[PDB]
Amino acid sequence: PRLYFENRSKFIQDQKDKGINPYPHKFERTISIPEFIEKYKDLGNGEHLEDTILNITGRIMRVSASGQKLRFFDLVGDGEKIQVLANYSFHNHEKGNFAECYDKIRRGDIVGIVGFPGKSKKGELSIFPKETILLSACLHMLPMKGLTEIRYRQRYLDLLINESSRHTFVTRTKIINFLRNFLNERGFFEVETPMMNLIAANARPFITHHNDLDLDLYLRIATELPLKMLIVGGIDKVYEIGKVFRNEGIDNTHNPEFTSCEFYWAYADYNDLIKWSEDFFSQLVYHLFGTYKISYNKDGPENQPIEIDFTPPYPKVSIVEEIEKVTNTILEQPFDSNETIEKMINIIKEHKIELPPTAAKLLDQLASHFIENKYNDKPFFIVEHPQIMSPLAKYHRTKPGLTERLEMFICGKEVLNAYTELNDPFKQKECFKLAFCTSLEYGLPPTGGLGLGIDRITMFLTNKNSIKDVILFPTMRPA
Amino acid sequence: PRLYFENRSKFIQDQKDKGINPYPHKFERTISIPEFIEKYKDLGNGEHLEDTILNITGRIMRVSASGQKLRFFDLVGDGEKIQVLANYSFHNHEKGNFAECYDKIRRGDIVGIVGFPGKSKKGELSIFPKETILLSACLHMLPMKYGLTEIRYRQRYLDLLINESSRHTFVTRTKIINFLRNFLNERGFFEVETPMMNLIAARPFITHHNDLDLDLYLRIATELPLKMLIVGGIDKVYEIGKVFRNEGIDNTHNPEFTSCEFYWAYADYNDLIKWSEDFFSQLVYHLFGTYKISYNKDGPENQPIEIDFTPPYPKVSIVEEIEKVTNTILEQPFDSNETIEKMINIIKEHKIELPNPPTAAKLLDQLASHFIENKYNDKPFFIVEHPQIMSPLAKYHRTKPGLTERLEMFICGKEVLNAYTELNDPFKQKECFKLAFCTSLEYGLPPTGGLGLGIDRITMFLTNKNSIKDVILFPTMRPA
Ligand SMILES: O=C(NCC1(O)CCCCC1)c1cc(=O)c2cc(F)ccc2o1
Ligand SMILES: O=C(NCC1(O)CCCCC1)c1cc(=O)c2cc(F)ccc2o1
Repeated sequence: PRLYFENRSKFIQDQKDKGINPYPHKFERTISIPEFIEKYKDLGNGEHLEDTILNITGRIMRVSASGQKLRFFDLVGDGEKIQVLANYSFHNHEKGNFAECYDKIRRGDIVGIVGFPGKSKKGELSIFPKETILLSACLHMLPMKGLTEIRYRQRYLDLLINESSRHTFVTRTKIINFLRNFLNERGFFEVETPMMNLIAANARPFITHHNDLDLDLYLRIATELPLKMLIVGGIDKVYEIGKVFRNEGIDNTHNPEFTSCEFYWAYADYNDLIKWSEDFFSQLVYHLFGTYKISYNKDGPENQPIEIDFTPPYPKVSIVEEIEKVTNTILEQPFDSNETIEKMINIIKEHKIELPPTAAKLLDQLASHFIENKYNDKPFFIVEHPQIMSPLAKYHRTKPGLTERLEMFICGKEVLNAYTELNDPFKQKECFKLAFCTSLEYGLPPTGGLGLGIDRITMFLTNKNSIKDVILFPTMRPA
Repeated sequence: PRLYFENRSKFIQDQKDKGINPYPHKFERTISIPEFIEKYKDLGNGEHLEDTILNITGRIMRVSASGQKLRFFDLVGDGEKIQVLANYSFHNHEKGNFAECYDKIRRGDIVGIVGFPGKSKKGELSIFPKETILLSACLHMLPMKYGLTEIRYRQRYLDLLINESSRHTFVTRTKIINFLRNFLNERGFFEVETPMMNLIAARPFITHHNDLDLDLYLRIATELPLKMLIVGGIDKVYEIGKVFRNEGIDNTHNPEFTSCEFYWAYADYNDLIKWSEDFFSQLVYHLFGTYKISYNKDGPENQPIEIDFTPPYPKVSIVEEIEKVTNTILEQPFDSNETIEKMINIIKEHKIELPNPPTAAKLLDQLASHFIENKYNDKPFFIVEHPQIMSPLAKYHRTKPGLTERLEMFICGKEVLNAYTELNDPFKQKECFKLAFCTSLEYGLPPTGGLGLGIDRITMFLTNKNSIKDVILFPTMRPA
């Protein structure tokens, strides 16, 4: 129990009193474990290269049979594993006693080995030490291959023991890399805009204060506004990948701090944004898996997974038209009038459903219950949202009251939102009773903008049900 | 003035009253201005390709005429410029009246042109419109070329449109970050993201977390969680992102700035030195094709100096050098009342500003600033082997008691890099003798070398800027 730790702390001081440095300054290694494996995987059974002296390091993860003349361990590094074969025959007795030296070693210890490569008869690829030094001791018992809420609080344990953990976060990094190259290859320019600004939200802000300036500041909820200024400033294709903050409640698809990508693209229109969306997701998926088809456990690991097919193109569903269809209602314009409002409220009551109650929020609520689960076997776009839901989007060119907006869902979760910008400042409602507006007065070209939720995307592409599973150190009740 | 705006705004209304939308939905362009230049670069003077029709867009930055049947404009896009030559005979008269189609256009307007490519007689790459259309009006008067203060930092789009060099500055910023990302990734480093806010706490920003009812601290650095990933076996790890300091603001300090930190398992002191020398020499050669650059340290109105990034760079041992040049031994512990008074005395005698509070770390740092940092402007250099009291997370020097294996790089007296072997013995961890990170070490951190870079400051030196506000797109300021 806690006795383990204390005995191990005593070991550490004992070694020091005997003149052994259990945390040495430097150990020069000549080869990594993955490099070892790639270079020596093709030796014959029992084959041996005693003339090849190597320096290797790793974490002991298994302490096997004692055996007085033959010691066996597992040694891991960079998510890969080899065996350690300590044979009294090859041991350098000048540096210490064989049994004494290998007896001190416990699971989790990081070690530095000087030896040669080979396979055991049985066929196991091994490093054969002449000499083994402790580089950093593990003072606690590591959990074995069962593990609870400790994944999140001690992510390093999760990474060490759960093989799927490293895969998840490596996939995360590959996704962000892919997106960055994808955008760069299309001529896009990456910038950084402030994390701290002077505006609240409409989604509730983190607030802080710089005391030299005596100034309250707000963490950004999005990177929208200053990216659009850069478009005005002449940077015609422009983007940013980074954290945004929404001071809201936490759940499986919501974390208050999360990673977005937003881009703006001068002279792009609706179908460009659609095509960018379909090209991005299909190629990203193929890049990672070698197919457009993936398996996802929407309803947890204990239940059957479903297949999500990312083969383009993806379905497009007009929000109003589809609400009308499934509810057998006609939602007459403007969706403002308290008739249409009344109508939407009545739909809401009849079908359970909570609804404050407003024209835009009623529409959002109706869309949640009736549309956002239309497809689970493919991604799809909900498109042509009403202007009242979409104050920043350019008007639809043929359908009265609608916009050129598109919103992509995967298993009923929004991972993307895009639209053509409303660039006429005289049609822009917030410029009626009015920094953004001043931008538009200098001339914003026709521009398409798009945002991606990086964490939700990663969830789907790594088979996770909870956003906390794709964030290395999610913020938690200290408990 | 305000009149120009009011008049330009009535103009919009007037255009609409005539069936003309001044903010049309779409214009399909077929070529960008930079693509146009690359492709038609080699035309002869006066050569036209009347049969190539193209759709092009951009922003009008110059208006002039040669009578009423010949109009001349500068069109700019993606930082590059071509001429617009509207000739009466080439106009598509069916589409509208030539004079009143071109009379309306003003400096700042974004336009869509249908036309053919060619060079003017004088040799200027030009688009010759058949048809020219407003896509978005500029209702205000743009400041003239050479006439742009502090508007630059708020309304950065004005700065980007009027001052050619500012675009170049920020392009160079991005190239710098791209080089670093590639430099690390090619060496097997793995990029991650760690929390922007933590429970533990430089002087920090504070923010209230609504859902958990906590008051949290915005990160001042990414050190701790990156090291925990080392423990977790990600043996080469890094992060490029924002950190926040609730401190001062000046030419080298902004409340949020961009750092790169990495941790490198099994790396030592001279791995980090060689890394720094490789990185800076190669980054500079990549941007300039030489290791030497010009830098206006004392402002643009004075002569610049030359900074030579040719490796290796000098290493100066801080304590030894302070002692030497002040002919005064600093007896360990540097913490003692006696050595602190000794340091305060040296500071008093030399009329050097006393730090507040006058802790041993701050005294030593001030001493380094006054007696060492200033003397190497012609080259980057390292101050090394800092006392443990200055560097509580650094590993003990193998051979010099009291010191560490730390290195910190200066360019023209300004810190841009700080690196060291990590102390990994949890029993030598001063602040683990009274113990989330302390716990981490108990699971075993391998010997490790870590390093941080100050991306903004580096950009300043490589873009010849004296202020950090000129290398951040929106540096943080009062509303005024
Ligand atoms: O990935 C998300 N959303 C898709 C998207 O709206 C992001 C912005 C660019 C467009 C796509 C997402 C993840 C969250 O953890 C979250 C937490 C909140 F408190 C509120 C909203 C949130 O949203
Ligand atoms: O670039 C800087 N420093 C180099 C470095 O210390 C960064 C951390 C990794 C090591 C290198 C730097 C830039 C700032 O704007 C700044 C603002 C503050 F209020 C306080 C300190 C600041 O520091």
